[PDB]
Amino acid sequence: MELTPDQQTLLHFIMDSYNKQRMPQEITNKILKEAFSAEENFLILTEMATNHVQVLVEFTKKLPGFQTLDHEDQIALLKGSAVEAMFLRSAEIFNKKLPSGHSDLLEARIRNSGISDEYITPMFSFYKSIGELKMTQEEYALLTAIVILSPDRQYIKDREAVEKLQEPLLDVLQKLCKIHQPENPQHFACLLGRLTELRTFNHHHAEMLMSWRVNDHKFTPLLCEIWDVQ
Amino acid sequence: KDHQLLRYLLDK
Ligand SMILES: COc1ccc(-c2nc3ccccc3n2[C@H](C(=O)Nc2c(C)cccc2C)C2CCCCC2)c(OC)c1
Repeated sequence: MELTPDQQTLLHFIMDSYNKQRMPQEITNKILKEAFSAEENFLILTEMATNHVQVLVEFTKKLPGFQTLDHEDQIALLKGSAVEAMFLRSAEIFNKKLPSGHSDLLEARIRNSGISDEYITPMFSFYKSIGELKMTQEEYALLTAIVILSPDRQYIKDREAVEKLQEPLLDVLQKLCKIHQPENPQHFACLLGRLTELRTFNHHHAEMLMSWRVNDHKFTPLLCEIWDVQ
Repeated sequence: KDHQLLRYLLDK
């Protein structure tokens, strides 16, 4: 039911930390302004992803109790969640309301960005499923935090310590789903359902990057560490 | 050295 004073504090703190990200307009204005080559689009992708990972590390460090975790587990959580968080943020940006015709042009411009056909349908299928859930900013923020604090990540030594940090975020999100969408009592389950779909992008992320219609696939040293490319 | 940049950003 209603959020407690502790949960409201948690929610507002996660919101402020989440709001430090690059604005959706910065990305969409660039894409909608003019059509770029596959080469220019690969560079836009690479800089967007480098800024995303940097901001993600800062958001992750502020997560209550994250700094108390074992340093090797901290690296394993960051590495295991970076691609999923990126796709969750791109899904949020894709679904931000824009003037008439803009979302159709944005979709067509992403389709002709240089990415291989094979990866277009599962990516847009996920974006449209996120869109139908009519998620609030708070839901995206909490869901990102939950993705990062996933105990079921590979190489996690102490799963229980991670579970203790994720549980209060799941409790807040569940209350928010019951408050935002009382007509749909399947909303919380629906949201956790989307998280299971996010994980599939992890498997073929390297191939969707390498299949980009460019001659050279240049990645930054930070991207190489987090994406296991080069 | 496997996650050198990541370890650095995490510690800082
Ligand atoms: C691996 O293959 C792709 C292909 C396309 C996208 C993608 N889906 C988008 C949906 C809405 C808006 C922009 C969208 N992007 C790109 C983008 O910037 N993603 C992004 C990143 C990288 C970090 C933070 C935040 C975002 C949005 C544009 C990169 C330049 C060419 C056109 C796509 C993608 O994102 C995960 C991965």
